[PDB]
Amino acid sequence: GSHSMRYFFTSVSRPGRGEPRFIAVGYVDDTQFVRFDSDAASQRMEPRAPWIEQEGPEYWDGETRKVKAHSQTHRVDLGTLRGYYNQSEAGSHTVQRMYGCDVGSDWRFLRGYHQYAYDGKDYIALKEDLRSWTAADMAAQTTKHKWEAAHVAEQLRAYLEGTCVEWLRRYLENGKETLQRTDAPKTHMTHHAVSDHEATLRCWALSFYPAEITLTWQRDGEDQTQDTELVETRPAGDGTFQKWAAVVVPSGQEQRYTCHVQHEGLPKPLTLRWE
Amino acid sequence: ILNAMIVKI
Amino acid sequence: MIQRTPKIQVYSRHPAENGKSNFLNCYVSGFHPSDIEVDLLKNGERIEKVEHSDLSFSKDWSFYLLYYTEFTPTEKDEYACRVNHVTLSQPKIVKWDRDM
Ligand SMILES: [Mg+2]
Ligand SMILES: [Mg+2]
Repeated sequence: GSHSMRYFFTSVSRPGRGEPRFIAVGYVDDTQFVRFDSDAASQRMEPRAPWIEQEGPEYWDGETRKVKAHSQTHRVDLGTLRGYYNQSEAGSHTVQRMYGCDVGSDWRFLRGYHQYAYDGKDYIALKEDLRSWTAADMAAQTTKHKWEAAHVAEQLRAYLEGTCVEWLRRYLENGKETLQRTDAPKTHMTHHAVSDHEATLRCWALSFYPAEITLTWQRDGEDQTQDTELVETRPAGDGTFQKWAAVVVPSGQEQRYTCHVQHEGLPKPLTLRWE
Repeated sequence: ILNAMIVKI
Repeated sequence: MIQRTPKIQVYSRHPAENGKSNFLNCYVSGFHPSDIEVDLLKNGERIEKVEHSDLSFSKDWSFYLLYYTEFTPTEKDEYACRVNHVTLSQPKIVKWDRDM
């Protein structure tokens, strides 16, 4: 199928407590493969998947140099943004950055992205054409103008269309056992009385990969949203994911409801019924 | 791998 | 500035059976800002040997973390996750519901 490589960076100012926190993590699809944490002992980019551990010392030396460069830019950015919004030195603020590339089933470039956020909301993003920028407010228009005048997008587009795709293909090959896999959900349903008039039906999906899944409830075939409770898809901790969805139903009408499971590991979608 | 150029705001 | 309150789920890695070793998970997601305290509790007392994932975030910029510890469930031991965050007036304790 299609695949992605994404890097996630979080920078948090610590007023009166010294240097900002900086955390970088890299993913291929839903699998993490590297990390850097400013507060950890190594001060190096570190492996977090078996298939990246085989990269040699030039890899780890270069990624450590580059992730430190990312850290240094984010440290200056916090001060710049505090100025742009005329904020006091007393409060903590957050910068987040995400960039990466998608490839299709042919492993050819599909799309690239680079998004930046300040205090939890969009600040500036690269447009889908990878040639100019979308500013979220008037302060970010200052950055848009500066980055467009300086042609910043050109080097980034070359990275997203080139380097990013080439190294994603390398990782997919080297980690094929882990990354080129689908684990279909293991499914079941539980029943619990709520009162002498109502019962909870809970549809479960366990041990699946990748994380994308859809659980939906129907009554007599009609989509059901009245009472549907859905939890966020969650990690099991072994490389797979879990999710459930529940409906509260009148006692004795259980057989009218069906739970429908869609996942790329399933040849056909599943339908579960309390019976 | 990471991008090698990271321009400041 | 935006604040987002954490969503908290407490659950085992594998279907739980008394006497079989397993992992106990506390998944905290959808929160902002990133400062958060998460403890796993055994009969009300914090568990020391707890690991956690590297901070990352979702498409809406909200953060998520997994805290986890190796454990062997029993009939009598009660587990919980305690979370503190700026959006919480008091620390929030979510019990591990073994019957879902
Ligand atoms: Mg140019
Ligand atoms: Mg997401």
